[PDB]
Amino acid sequence: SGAIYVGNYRVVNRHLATHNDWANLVWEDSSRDLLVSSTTAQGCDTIARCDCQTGVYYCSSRRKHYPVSFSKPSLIFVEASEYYPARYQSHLMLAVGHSEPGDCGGILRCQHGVVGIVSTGGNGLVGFADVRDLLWLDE
Ligand SMILES: NC(=O)[C@H]1CCCN(C(=O)Nc2cccc3c2SCCC3)C1
Ligand SMILES: [Zn+2]
Repeated sequence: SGAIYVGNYRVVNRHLATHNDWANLVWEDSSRDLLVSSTTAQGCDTIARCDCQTGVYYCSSRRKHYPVSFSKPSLIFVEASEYYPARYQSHLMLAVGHSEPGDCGGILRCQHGVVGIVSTGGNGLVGFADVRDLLWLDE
């Protein structure tokens, strides 16, 4: 679990969105596993606007942060799960690192701010949904 809180927005994994997220929906994209909802409070985070390929992410299944080298946002095949049919997920970045199903929502950050959130994983890999191209989150 986890979310990004920026301005009057809450960014979460679309497959983990609550009834309240859907009732206050701003934007969602099943191909990116992202959903953004509106909030009444201002929130704590800032978004990176950069091309970093190294950063640090929070891994809830180890209660620890780990440094990672990650690929550029791209279209990657993701096997069927209880949440989605087999499909290509877009704007996804892979890295070698530990992750388990409940780790989705963990934040990836570089020196410039929040880069994205944990969205996929398995066998010593961890996939992050990029948020750096969503320029409207800052206004
Ligand atoms: N973005 C998606 O389509 C996700 C939706 C939730 C289920 N999917 C996962 O990749 N879950 C997951 C996360 C982290 C680690 C492991 C897993 S499943 C296998 C064991 C490792 C696909
Ligand atoms: Zn950066």
